[PDB]
Amino acid sequence: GSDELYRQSLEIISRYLREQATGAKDTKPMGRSGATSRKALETLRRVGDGVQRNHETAFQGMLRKLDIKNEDDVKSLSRVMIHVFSDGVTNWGRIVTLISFGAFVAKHLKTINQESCIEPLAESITDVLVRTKRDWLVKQRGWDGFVEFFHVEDLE
Amino acid sequence: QWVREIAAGLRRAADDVNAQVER
Ligand SMILES: [Zn+2]
Ligand SMILES: [Zn+2]
Ligand SMILES: [Zn+2]
Ligand SMILES: [Zn+2]
Repeated sequence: GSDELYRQSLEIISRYLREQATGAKDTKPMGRSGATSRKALETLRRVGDGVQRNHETAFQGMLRKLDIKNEDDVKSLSRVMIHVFSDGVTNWGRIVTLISFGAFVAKHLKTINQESCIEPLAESITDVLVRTKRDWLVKQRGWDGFVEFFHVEDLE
Repeated sequence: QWVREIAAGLRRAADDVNAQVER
């Protein structure tokens, strides 16, 4: 059919959010463009987890403002993501931060209700990221650029 | 305004991430 970037993006983001909220790995290895997707998810695990560790108290403050002012967290999160990019600056650091915060929201939703699904949150994040930054993502080689940007090439 | 305040904090976090990469 069509739109491999959207599919691939949604699979990487859905699984990361699903792992974080539940604490379990999907197993279910690969499918379609697995090698890039496998390395992107592992990069997202390393960086995503680190961002949430390093800015945990800040995320709690954002979460509180998110809950109090408006009803739906997924709709509200979309407003935030658009505003984040409203200055016209786009880079992988911002993209990974938004995904990391989405994972934070996903945990929060599973705590207030254990049966909540993560798909609406993930597809909404993927919607913002793919639609609004389609050509930019393509220019960075999609998730291959994401992997490399966050890949440390010399430990020394 | 709540949207700006949240976006501002994410931008600061993202800038932190970018500074880490090229160090
Ligand atoms: Zn909430
Ligand atoms: Zn590399
Ligand atoms: Zn603003
Ligand atoms: Zn940081």
